[PDB]
Parts: sequence; C-alpha cells; structure tokens
Amino acid sequence: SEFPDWAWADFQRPEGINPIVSPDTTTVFYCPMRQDSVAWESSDTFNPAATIYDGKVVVLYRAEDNSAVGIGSRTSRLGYAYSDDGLHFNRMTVPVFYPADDNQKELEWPGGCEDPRVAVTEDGLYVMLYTQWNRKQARLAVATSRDLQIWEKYGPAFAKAYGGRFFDEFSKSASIVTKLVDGKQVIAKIDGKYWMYWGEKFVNVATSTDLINWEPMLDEKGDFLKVITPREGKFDSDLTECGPPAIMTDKGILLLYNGKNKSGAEGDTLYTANSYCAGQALFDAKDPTKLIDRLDKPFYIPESDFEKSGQYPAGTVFIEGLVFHNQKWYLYYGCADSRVAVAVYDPFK
Repeated sequence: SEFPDWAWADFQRPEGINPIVSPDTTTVFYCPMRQDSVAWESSDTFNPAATIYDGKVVVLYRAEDNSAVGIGSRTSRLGYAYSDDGLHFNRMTVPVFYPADDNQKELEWPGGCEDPRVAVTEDGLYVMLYTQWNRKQARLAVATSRDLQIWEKYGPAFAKAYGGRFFDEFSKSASIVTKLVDGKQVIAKIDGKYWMYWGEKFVNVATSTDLINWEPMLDEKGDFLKVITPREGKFDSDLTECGPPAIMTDKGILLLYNGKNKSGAEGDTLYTANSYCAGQALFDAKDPTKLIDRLDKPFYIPESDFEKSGQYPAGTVFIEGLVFHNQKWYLYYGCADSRVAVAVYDPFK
C-alpha cells in the first residue's frame, strides 16, 4: 500500500490517446448573444463533464473562443465529444450548451458556462452543475436533459435556500453523490435526500429533494459547514476544489478533488507552486459530512507537456469527469486549462 487501500490511486495514462480534445479553429457557431459567427472552440478546450449515454461515453468539454486576443477574457461554451470505448472520441462541430437569449442572460453573459459536472438519475435525468460567469460574479447553476443536447436551465442551485440568502454567493465546482446500481452509476438518495460536495476555497455539503434547489449545510453560527479545508504545507494548501461526482464505495463515499498548491513555505515544495494536483477524501456512507480519511499526497499530478504548461502556466490535472465503462473507471480532466485528457483505473487487476 503506497496509498490507503480505500483510495483509487492507480489511474494510468492510456498510450497514444491524450489529448482526447484539443482546440479547433475551423469550427464555427452562430452565437445568439454576439449575433455573429464565433469560432467557439478555437483557443482552449478543457475542464470536462463525463457521463454514459446510450452505450457511449459522452464528454461535455469547456471550450473558449477567440472573442479577445491573448490575455483578453473569452466566453465559455460546452462542446460534445462521444466515444464507444472511452479513449477515442468524435466531436460535434457546434456547442450544445452556451449563453443564450434566455432567463439566465444576466448571470451568463459574457463569460458563459464553465466547468460542468454531470450525473444521471435512475430514471434517466441528466443533472448538470456548472458555473455561470458574467465577469461580476460566479454562481453554481443547474441544468437538466434527457439526451444531453436539449438542456433546461433552472438558474443558481442556491437561489431559494434560506430565503435567497446565497443567490449572490460566489459558488462553483459541485460533486453530486452517486452509486453503482447493477454496474450503472446513478444519483444516490441518502436519508430521503440528494447530496453534493461543492466549493473551491473549501468544501461544503448541500442537500436537495428535487435536484434543482440545493440547500448549503450551516453550522451553529449560520456559516457554511466546512468538511474539507486547505492544509498548510500540503499539495491542497491553497484550494480544495471538488472534482467529478462523488462515488459510494464499500469503504464509504469517495470524493476525488483538485488541490491547488500555495507558493512558498505555506505549500508543499515537492509539487509545483500554484499547480493543481488531484487528491481524495473518504466520507461516512450514512453521514456524508463525516470525514474518515484523506490523502496527504496527490494521486494524480501534471506529467505530460500539455499538462504542465498551457493557458494556466503552473499546470493542472483538473479532474472533473468520472465514468464506469466496460468494467474500468475513466477519469476526464483539463490539462493546464488548454486540453482534455483521460486516465484509466482498472479495479480488477
């Protein structure tokens, strides 16, 4: 045991496969906000969602356009990539999710729709948790679909909780609790509720009865319950940002997350300053707020050239998609905010 046996540490890069998604400067989209043609995935393709749809692995990748030059801020839209094996992908030439002239225009224009996480219910409802970015405030929002093409936007996930106290709260990166039912990964119901880990600067736990309206759990003082916080001198010393949906295992609820390392003595000098390395935490299956154990070293780190340097020069392995397909686990992640890559974990040797 290099890591505790509850951890899914053995994620390996499949040979000659990565990047699975790269920018395409030739594809075009008519943007309903810009009211003009946009090369919607021409600068960077990263931070992806992943789910199983009709026997295929579907990756919904965050794509940034060339609306500005270099440093200049761009719009995020989601591309659609599909695979039969989870390694080789085909792509749609238009985005499937983007800012539009809809009920969410004040919250999504001009930054767009970022960093999605998708999970599906037992009855086939795909639930997407993403960031709304209007360059003023980041908000965690909900969208649902049955085919991953036609999406219904419901707005911020914490809009109604405690009389609308957190509607203007800076939120993002949500990991819904899922479980395997007859080899199929579905949204899990614990104590008659739905559960999620969410956060960037710390991890909070939120619950729902309808998958649309989420309620952040609060302490005695009415402040967010922090079940995971950054740790000084560790790889997750700056940020503890939730990764893909959480998965219930025989040992408890497994949460795969992204740790940002602080620059200097406040971080872990063994890992690159300001880089994102992936970690894992184990929570109690009956009480998802109860932490059992956590990795003190990352299980996944930037190793390839496209992982170590890109739009984000300190590098990332920003884990955000996780699927169980043909008896293996496929982990989809952003590479230095520029590419999409996959790692494979075979739990059966």
